[PDB]
Amino acid sequence: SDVEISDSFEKAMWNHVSQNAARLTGKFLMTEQFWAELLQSQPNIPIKSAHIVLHHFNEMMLENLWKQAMDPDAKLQILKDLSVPLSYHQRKWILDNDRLDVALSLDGYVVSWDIV
Amino acid sequence: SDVEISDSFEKAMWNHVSQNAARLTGKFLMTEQFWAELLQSQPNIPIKSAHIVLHHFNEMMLENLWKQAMDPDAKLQILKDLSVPLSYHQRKWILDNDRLDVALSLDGYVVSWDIV
Ligand SMILES: [Co+2]
Ligand SMILES: [Co+2]
Repeated sequence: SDVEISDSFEKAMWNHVSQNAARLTGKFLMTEQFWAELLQSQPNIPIKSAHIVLHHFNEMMLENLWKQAMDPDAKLQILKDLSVPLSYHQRKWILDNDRLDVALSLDGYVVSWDIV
Repeated sequence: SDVEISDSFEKAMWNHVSQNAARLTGKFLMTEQFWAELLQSQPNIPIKSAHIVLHHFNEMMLENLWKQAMDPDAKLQILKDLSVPLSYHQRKWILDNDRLDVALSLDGYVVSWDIV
């Protein structure tokens, strides 16, 4: 997989996730069409492939979902749906920043969360 | 593929083929390295995939190689190496513009060419 995504396009992808946090389930976030919506948004892009953008998100950006400045309820619900584990460091980061105590399963999967 | 190549990038791909015609065999044109060399030339491209570019050239641009403003010898040598058949119309176009009479086999494959 020889794919090179620019940092500006990564930022655009994170903004595309954040603005649609209210309507993003886990399954929809991983569909090519959700990213094709981002590709359709900006013309003057020489190469547009929703398949490639989705692969880049799944391979290089999903791990960084916790650190993202978006709605914390939507973020954690996505982390639960896709079964993305939170480490101790990421869990305490979420507590100290998004002000949420996350109840995790044994494997580290997001099970629930409480406020402050 | 869900790939959308801008017309400017297609023109850039043809220019990349034409200006490298002196170093273009049949195999090298169909290598991901050649299109990766194209992609490395222009930064500020948000999405770079040599695999995607090679697929697009092979599926949407190799059919139109005959009419390209390109070195005639290298053009015909590529058409021969890749066993790309020439129709009668394209044959006469090559005759009338590149001034080359092309000897083709029964299947339409380029066998040789001579001056007019
Ligand atoms: Co794939
Ligand atoms: Co392939």
